[PDB]
Amino acid sequence: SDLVTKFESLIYPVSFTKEQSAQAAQWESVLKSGQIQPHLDQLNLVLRDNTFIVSTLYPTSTDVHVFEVALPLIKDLVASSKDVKSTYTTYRHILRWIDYMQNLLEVSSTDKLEI
Repeated sequence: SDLVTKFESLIYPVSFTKEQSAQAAQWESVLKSGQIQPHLDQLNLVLRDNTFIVSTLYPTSTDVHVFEVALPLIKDLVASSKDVKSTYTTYRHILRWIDYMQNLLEVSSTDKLEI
């Protein structure tokens, strides 16, 4: 009970690399500084070639944390978009991952995005 909360407060899969670790820290830093928007293009390029943000076989808390910020942001960019198709084309790989993550996390009708 005490043990468990302590356990789950411990350290990331054991095959996690130094690079995966640094990239998780880096995204957490962009989240903390509120710079996800100027990092969207990069997020999109990462997801082009990687199923999940830090190249895992399952989503990590890094996926979840970035998603919380990126979902309403992308929803907003579509809303404000001068041409929606151009917007969809510009963030294809984020949209793919948004579709995955919002289903995984059983997201609300009304906060969910189209697709």
